[PDB]
Amino acid sequence: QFRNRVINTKSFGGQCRKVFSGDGKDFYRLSGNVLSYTFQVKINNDFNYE
Amino acid sequence: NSAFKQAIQASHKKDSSFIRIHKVMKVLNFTTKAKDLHLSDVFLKALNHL
Repeated sequence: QFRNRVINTKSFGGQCRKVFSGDGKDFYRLSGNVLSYTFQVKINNDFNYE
Repeated sequence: NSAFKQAIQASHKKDSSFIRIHKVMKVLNFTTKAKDLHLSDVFLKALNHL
């Protein structure tokens, strides 16, 4: 199970670290700490009918 | 007097189909500048704390 909030992932550190998500097509502000946050999609489909 | 009739028919039908597709579409390419690259602030920090 995922448990409760441990890291402050919205600590911006005074930076204006915009990222454009091509997926959501919107500008988002990353926290100062996060090493990367990226939006490339992967879609991984198993059908198995018998 | 005796009469005998027998008719037997059997059919076995076997079918298999296989398709593998592997498209790789490039839409963009880049070259990074050789010199005076602008390091990621978080990377610049990580280096400064070494």
